[PDB]
Amino acid sequence: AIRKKLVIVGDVACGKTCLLIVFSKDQFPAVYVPTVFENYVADIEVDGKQVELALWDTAGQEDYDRARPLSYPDTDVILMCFSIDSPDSLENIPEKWTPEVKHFCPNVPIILVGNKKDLRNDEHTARELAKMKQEPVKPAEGRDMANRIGAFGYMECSAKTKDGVREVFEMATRAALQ
Ligand SMILES: Nc1nc2c(ncn2[C@@H]2O[C@H](COP(=O)(O)OP(=O)(O)O)[C@@H](O)[C@H]2O)c(=O)[nH]1
Repeated sequence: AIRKKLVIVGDVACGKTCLLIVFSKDQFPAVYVPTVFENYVADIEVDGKQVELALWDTAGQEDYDRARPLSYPDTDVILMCFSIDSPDSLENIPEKWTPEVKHFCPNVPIILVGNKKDLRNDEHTARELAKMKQEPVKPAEGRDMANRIGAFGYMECSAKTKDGVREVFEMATRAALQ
């Protein structure tokens, strides 16, 4: 049995938990999905191989700088997230999450994930961000940040529409494998 530890990080409310929830619910046979993910085993199949993905969610620990890192030992792949409706969450990628992850998880592959891609085209999130003189993150910006931080790859998804969720985990699994 091949088991890979996956830790997901990113700012508060950037969609980390909902991303795990949508993925866990896509499993078959259908299982009951809890609200917390700490060493939560998800069985996935990518390229014909059965893989056990142990999920670790740092949601609720974004401000526990000394406690949060205890979850990093022996991580096989990192899902570093930001929200497309929040350029502030993207700016924290190089300023907070990358230095931390690279320190505690050296040479561990990182998948830069842009959550809430369904909000990019939302008129309400466009107005709220305009008040702060901001606008949704463009695909190009995400791809550039991925290159800058040396991520294995960049993926966009939406936990709400489920678009791109499957692909995020397939890429994370391949990275953990290779
Ligand atoms: N529109 C939209 N809202 C989302 C999406 N994913 C999460 N959210 C919402 O964002 C809020 C916080 O994200 P959540 O995943 O619950 O927690 P986090 O662990 O702090 O990222 C909640 O109100 C969610 O319903 C998404 O793909 N699209």
